[PDB]
Amino acid sequence: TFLEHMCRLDIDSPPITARNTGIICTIGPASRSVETLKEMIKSGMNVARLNFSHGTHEYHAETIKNVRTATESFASDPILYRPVAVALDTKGPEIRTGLIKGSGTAEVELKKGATLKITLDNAYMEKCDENILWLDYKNICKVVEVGSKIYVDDGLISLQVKQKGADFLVTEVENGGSLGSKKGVNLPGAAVDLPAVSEKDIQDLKFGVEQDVDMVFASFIRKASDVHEVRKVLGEKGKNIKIISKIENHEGVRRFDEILEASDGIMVARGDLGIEIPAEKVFLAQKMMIGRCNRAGKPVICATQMLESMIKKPRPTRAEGSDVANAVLDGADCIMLSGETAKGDYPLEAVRMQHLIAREAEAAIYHLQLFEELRRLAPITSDPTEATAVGAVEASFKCCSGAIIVLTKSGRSAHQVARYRPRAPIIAVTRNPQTARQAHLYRGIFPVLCKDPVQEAWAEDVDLRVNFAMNVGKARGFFKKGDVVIVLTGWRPGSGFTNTMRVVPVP
Amino acid sequence: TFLEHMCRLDIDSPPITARNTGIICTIGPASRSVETLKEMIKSGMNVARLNFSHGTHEYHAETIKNVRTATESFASDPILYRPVAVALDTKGPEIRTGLIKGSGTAEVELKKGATLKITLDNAYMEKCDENILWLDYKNICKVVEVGSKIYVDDGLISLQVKQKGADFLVTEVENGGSLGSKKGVNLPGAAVDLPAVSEKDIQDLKFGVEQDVDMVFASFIRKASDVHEVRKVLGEKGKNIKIISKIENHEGVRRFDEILEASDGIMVARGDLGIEIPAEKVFLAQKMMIGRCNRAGKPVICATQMLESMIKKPRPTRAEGSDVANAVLDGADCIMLSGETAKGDYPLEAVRMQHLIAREAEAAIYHLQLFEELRRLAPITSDPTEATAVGAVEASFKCCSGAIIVLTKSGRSAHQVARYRPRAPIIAVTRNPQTARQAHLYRGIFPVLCKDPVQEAWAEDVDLRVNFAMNVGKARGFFKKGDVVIVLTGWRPGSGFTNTMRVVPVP
Amino acid sequence: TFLEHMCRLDIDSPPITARNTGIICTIGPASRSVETLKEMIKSGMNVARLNFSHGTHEYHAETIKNVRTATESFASDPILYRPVAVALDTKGPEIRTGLIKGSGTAEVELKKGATLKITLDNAYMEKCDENILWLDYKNICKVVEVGSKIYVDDGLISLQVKQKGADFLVTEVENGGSLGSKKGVNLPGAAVDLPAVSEKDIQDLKFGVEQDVDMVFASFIRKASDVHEVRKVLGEKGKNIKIISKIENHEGVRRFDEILEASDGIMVARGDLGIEIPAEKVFLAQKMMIGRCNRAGKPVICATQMLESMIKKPRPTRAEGSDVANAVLDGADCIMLSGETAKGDYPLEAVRMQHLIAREAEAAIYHLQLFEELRRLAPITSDPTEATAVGAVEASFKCCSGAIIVLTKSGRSAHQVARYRPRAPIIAVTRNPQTARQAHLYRGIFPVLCKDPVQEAWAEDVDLRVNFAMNVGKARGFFKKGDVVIVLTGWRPGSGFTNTMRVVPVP
Amino acid sequence: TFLEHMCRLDIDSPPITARNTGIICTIGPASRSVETLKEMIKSGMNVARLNFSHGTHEYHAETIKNVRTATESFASDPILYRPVAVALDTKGPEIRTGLIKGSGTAEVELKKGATLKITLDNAYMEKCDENILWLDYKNICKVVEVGSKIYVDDGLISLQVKQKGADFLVTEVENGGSLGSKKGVNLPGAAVDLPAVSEKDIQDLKFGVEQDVDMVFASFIRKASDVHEVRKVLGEKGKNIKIISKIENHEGVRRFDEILEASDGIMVARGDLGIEIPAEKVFLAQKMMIGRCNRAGKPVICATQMLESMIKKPRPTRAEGSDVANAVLDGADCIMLSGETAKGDYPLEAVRMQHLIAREAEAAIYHLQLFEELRRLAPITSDPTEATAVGAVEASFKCCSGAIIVLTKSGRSAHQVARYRPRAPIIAVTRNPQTARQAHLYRGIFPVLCKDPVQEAWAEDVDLRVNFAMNVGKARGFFKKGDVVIVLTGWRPGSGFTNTMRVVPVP
Repeated sequence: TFLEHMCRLDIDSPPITARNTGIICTIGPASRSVETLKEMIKSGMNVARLNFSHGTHEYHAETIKNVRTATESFASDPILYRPVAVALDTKGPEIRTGLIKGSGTAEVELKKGATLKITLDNAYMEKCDENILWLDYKNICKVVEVGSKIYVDDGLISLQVKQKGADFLVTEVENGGSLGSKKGVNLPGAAVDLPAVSEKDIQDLKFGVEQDVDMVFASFIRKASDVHEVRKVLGEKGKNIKIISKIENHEGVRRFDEILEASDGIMVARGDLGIEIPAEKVFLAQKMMIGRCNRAGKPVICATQMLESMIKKPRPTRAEGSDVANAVLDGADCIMLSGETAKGDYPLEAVRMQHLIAREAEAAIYHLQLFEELRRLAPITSDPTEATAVGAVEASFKCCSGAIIVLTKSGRSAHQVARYRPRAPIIAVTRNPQTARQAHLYRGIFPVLCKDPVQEAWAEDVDLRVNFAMNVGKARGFFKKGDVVIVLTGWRPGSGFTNTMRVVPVP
Repeated sequence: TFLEHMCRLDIDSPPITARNTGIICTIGPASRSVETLKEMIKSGMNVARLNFSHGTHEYHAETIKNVRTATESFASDPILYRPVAVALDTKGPEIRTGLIKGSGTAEVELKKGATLKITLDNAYMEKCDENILWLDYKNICKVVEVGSKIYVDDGLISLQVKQKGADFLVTEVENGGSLGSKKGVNLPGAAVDLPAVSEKDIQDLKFGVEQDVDMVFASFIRKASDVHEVRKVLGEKGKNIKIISKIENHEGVRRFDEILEASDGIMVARGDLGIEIPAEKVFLAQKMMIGRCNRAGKPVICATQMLESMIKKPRPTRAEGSDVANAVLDGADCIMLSGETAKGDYPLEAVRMQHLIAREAEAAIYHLQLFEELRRLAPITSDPTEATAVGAVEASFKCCSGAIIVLTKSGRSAHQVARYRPRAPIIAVTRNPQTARQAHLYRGIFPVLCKDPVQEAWAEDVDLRVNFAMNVGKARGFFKKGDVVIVLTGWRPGSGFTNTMRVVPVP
Repeated sequence: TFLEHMCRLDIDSPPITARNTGIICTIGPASRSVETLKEMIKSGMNVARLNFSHGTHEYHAETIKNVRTATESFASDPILYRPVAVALDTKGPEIRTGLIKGSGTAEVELKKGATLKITLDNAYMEKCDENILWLDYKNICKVVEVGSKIYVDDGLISLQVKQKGADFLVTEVENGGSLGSKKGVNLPGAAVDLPAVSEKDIQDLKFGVEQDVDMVFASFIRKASDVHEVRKVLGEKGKNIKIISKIENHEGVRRFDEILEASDGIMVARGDLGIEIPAEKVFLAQKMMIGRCNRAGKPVICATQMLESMIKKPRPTRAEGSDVANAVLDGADCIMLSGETAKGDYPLEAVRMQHLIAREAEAAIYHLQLFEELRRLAPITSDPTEATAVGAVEASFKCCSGAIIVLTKSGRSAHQVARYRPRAPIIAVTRNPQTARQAHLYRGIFPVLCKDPVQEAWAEDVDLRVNFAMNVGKARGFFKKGDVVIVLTGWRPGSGFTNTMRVVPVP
Repeated sequence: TFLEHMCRLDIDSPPITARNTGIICTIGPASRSVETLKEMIKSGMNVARLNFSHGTHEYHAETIKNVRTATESFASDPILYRPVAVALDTKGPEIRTGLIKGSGTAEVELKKGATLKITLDNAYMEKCDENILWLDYKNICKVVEVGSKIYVDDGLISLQVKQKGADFLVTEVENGGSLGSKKGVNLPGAAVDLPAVSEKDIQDLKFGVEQDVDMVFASFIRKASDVHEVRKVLGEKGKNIKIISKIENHEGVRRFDEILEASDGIMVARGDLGIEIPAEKVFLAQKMMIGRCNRAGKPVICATQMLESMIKKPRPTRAEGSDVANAVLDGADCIMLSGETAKGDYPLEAVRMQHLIAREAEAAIYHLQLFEELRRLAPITSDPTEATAVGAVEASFKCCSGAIIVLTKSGRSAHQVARYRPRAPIIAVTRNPQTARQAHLYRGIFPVLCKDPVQEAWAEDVDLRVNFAMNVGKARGFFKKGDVVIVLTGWRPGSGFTNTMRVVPVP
């Protein structure tokens, strides 16, 4: 009984299992130094997120350089080295207002009920007033109708369409407040037809490919074709880069299935969604998307103001503490920190609290129960790897194994085991550096980069990689000698196929 | 399947059922006027909470007066009138520091690692320094041990016990920051032996009895005897006043069962708990207590910074939106707003968002599933009312009734039906004004105060009260003519017993 | 866990609940005397079955007379009197062979592989040989095809269609054995188009109406229209007579749903079905039909050689003991004894063993579990009686009531409660003698015929009938003073509606 | 839903899976010829049971010789050859009466209520009368008490203890009937202390060892020590012989757990149990023991008059058809035929019907559901083989494999997979002839004896045995090329350990 499960939760019983959820940290002026980055990695950071909404390429190249400098600082000890991925989060397509009467700093607020006209006439670009407002979205009138709502400046200001002019709109200020220059606009429920990527996104994406980033968090994704566009721009040289689509508006939620199908992962951007749809429905959207991603076996990331308050506070608010725990309880693969680590004054404490909350939340989940539903909703397959994966997870529960060791080149086999959410951690051993880093996208996977040189005979090379995982598992305290672990590898060498599962006692 | 349930959640499908969770609003200078109170009642406020940590009796008497003035403003229409309860939240027992070197405003912050001594020698009362700190808890040394942790000023500052002097303690400043005068102290994990109520609490409680308040939110409850003390002080004249115990520390959580047994309800004070125990474990404590209260059939309240941000913002943060939704999804009977309605600048919007989030969260709960566990965990009874209650809930699901109408004097019968969490709303018809107000403590109960005069014959009086509920249900849109509703009353008059259930079509 | 349930079964723990399954006994020369009938009633017989395949009307009228003489022998004590129904089981439509070479006693067996022709030429009526066989089914050739199978003499002999002549058929004797005169023929899988009733059935049915029988077990039912025909023949004066359709062949099973819809009940005739379809599939057909009848809430009867062996043996075989127990475990409403009570030498022991097996089997069923599925498969209703019925059953489980007392005129309300299979017995109090007798068709219903005179005021008459049930429940040991019982009656008198449930302690 | 499962059963949909339940046939004068034995093997017989209650050693040696002659008749085709086991069923310990007045044929029946004395005085051995009855159980008086019941001649006659003399007993004939000479006696509920084996059993068991039988069905087992005794007698040379304990009386059921623990398997002897305990409780005992055996993973056999009627009838009764189906539905590993194949006139038809009923019953079982309970009740293990076994079963369901191929020497690994009841058949490949034969005791195991010569390299020998199973699976129609199968073998050669599972497509 679930209710009976809740009743049995105990705060006095320390979490036993390791923290399965990945932690993604936005890097900025307050966590940019190799020094701080080293600590953040020790504190649990698995992915470094660079927010391209701001900063120059040279600025970001140096951030990435420092991240790799700090990461390789631990390579002298292969057994403890933790791969650290680099994520590029695009500024993305957006609608900005013009400049209010000359200068930008100048603000012209207006009272509710008042009238306000939205003009596409470029003549009013740098001359916006409490009576006339210029926007850079040229199809604004075609995707909106009389009665539509329009938010200005991150939803701070609200408006409602009364009459649809030709190249303009007349609206009543439902809300109010200080209106500034070049502010972001949102069209709740409207099918915005802006290109999938902006011209700035294009160059940033190209930069990402040359910087060899592991994933891209693509903004404002609202249809499959938007994902394809992002994919096309990354091109042949960026084909292995994971594309995580950020669901930020109503159309994105409505066409979520086709978007998920086309993506490698998903990110619930509660911040923008909170503007785009009724704030009271965001928790529903988040839970729906996490659930579908878990069902599909694709990574899902939760972020957008998790532990915000921790900018100048030692500990998080109660709402934030609850939010991170429930996100992981919902089934999120990774939790992301923004601002709290990019700016703030407590970047380290923020990462540590994130880690603590996650492991507590994970200890409070009924793993066997979560797995039964996954296998239940999962269909009959003819793919031997899928069958091997489910059998390994089951065998793992039966002997309460210290881990499921998975040898993988591309990471696929490890991902297949991860979708079934075993309780035991998944130690994915690979010689591919990129696979090691990208693995953090999947909950429960603990990637380890095997340094040792390949062995002539495939059989010996397999034992070498398996024993490496064994030492890692021992070192990290996942298990010890005498315990039992599950191992997934292949039957023969040059044929490729993870269809072999072995139950082996730890040396 | 739960995962399958998550996958099916839809933000485009409006919530059908009414908002079952009660809304409690802290009243202060920003929501104290009869004018604003009238609006707050229309916006969903079921309970008015007065925070006695501040304000004079005369100040509170006027607040209560205005609340009743606004509430009775709607009595001209019995069909729509909504009872509104008054809750008294005690300042409670606490540990305060002395005055730092003379004046209070004077602050003397200290760096981490630095040494700090805690003295009970009253000679240092108004002379606290970064080297000496006076506290008013005289048994401080007896309930603490070397290694213990001590928080100062709402946990902003941290310390750790090194050596236990006689009437003092030497500690290292684990944290740091500006230290002020007369600040609240917390002893995480320590069995504080302060009296159940302070001398200020005593007079406030007495005041509550003379003001005829409906419930008391008793602070710092950590054992059954503390509840009894509160009960003793309210005395004979305050015997019908509901005592809701606020769990605010580790001992409170450890002895939760005996506290729940002795209380009428429970309040999870996440704010104080966040200080008293590891912040990462608060979500666990909240979920455990809500679950046990649901199992016991006793009211459970969640509060302590729900929609805080809404002090000068139109909409809540994403973490807060998630927090309120998950609290109701956890099974909380009421959600409380503090600051957001007491101070803030958007008291009305805050109440409305609270209501919106709650009904969305309720529409997203599998009612039949929630009920099956309750009846399952519920034991075999010999009490006819309990059996009548379960049968009414079941019959309610079978015909998808528009409501379960319960005639009750003390409210008990309505509470018994509420514990089984039917989907249909419970219309509790009573002639007892206090019962009507106190009913809001229980999720799903919609109290209606019957004005009509008692009828000579009990049979006619029953039909009169049942028909009143029918008109209320129609008026509020719970159901309409031709629908079916469940009615719970008694077999005979002067014998008292709600053991009769009828399934009746709506007139 | 079901497997865990099996593991916990204990033969050393006496059955607590009463025997819910009805017992139907075929009456014949060995159980026809008022003397033996009195004992059989004391031993558990609820229904007396007269097999009209044999015997004259005068012979049956006397049997019925004796049954009523024995039944009324117990009317001097209303509290213990047990209604006893009379069932008329029709000979039904059938295909008979002619007379083999002159006389009937003459048998002409044939060896397998041998050739045999089936002729419709009446010229061979009384001249059947191992080479020519006459049958009275004139459409035999139209409903059969080359390759079809034909059984002769209760399936003892088998044949297979080779060539379809004009008014005859040539077939190979797949089996073999002694062939007699005027033997019953079966056409497995063939859509036999014989009239729904034979001319003998017609007169027998008419006789049943004038004898005021309670139910009719209609033979060879294979389509809805067959049921209607039976209904039409019983006419206006036999409209209250329950029609139980006997599923005896493949078409009957294929069109079971439409037959169930049209019938009042169902009887699985394993004997004939064993011939009509592959013997190895009969257990499947029985379980399917019992399940669908339980789902539909319609009576289902299992018979056809239950405790056969008990013709000259003190105790039943092991296969028979298993068969009766599993039939009740499957959900059968009644179990029928044929031959064992009609002929045999141990009619009394047979009835007693039947009763013993049934109560043991019932004690071994998880009642709450059986009920949950019923309510689950049961749809949302708008019928108040259905809702009242489910709520009464639920309340019954909650207080582990000694019984659910149902006041009913037609018996409908009692039937509605019976479909939900409560653990507590259902005491159906009625003043209608026929309702009392027919109630035995439903498992769990204990009918009691109230003798007392109707009371002027409806309220007093209700209490009179409820108290009668109370005394009956006490007398029969279902419960005692201080226990709790569920009572189902109506709100008002001349309006008719069992929508009122009360939980009352036993006086 | 189970009820919903019953409703969906269809007699028109042919069973897809193969017949998993083993068939055991008693061999006698009517199935003793190599000719008939060849047919019986083709018809499904997996085990030949010799009933040692009758016949000489020379007689049985010839039966066994003929069984092996018929079995080896199919060895010319390794792909289709079916191992056939030989079972020795002991006469067992029993209580016999003396000779009635001189000769044995002489019978002296007595009427009920009459008095009858039981004497241990050997002087009355060959002089038994309706007044005096001699029994060979010398401790009869010590294990019985006043009021005890005593059955004579297979329960045909009943008696009840009135006064306990010194070396005799006085009893009233509760029943009645013809009393013969040297008849079997039963003491229901009495703790009979006869030795575990009789002197005849001892020699028969010795004979079994020299005849190299595969299993022994030990009679009258009622305590663990009885099993040990049987084990001791079989000695070192008979240590691999499987001991199946026959539960035949109340003490046997009461001490079932310790008996199961000590045994290799269990046989529910409904015939004797029907005498020893109330006939109405036998179905309960059978279901309990089958359930516990399934939980323990030990073979359970059901027999004692399954298809008895088929002595001179083409098809079985309806009660018998139901009995065999329900026994398999209960979870029995094997069903046994006695008399129907030993004597009868339709030994072949009996075996075929047995096979048909079993596969129909198996097609009607929810395999996945049956497996979930087994794994649920199954505890956490540290044994890699157990974990490998569960993972193989799970992987089997995931890809709906055509079979689980298990390489085994002793058969243990195959047994471990069998306890989890996969839907796919288990092809146990072994080079040990005895293992192949004994495997039939476990439901779902299809043993195949690999003839091919061992290969130098273990890796090649494994592929050779796996490919043999593949050809067998294809030949028998379990699966075909392109399908997927699960394979269980070991990691390395001379280390022994079935901890390796592979999912492989069929060649």
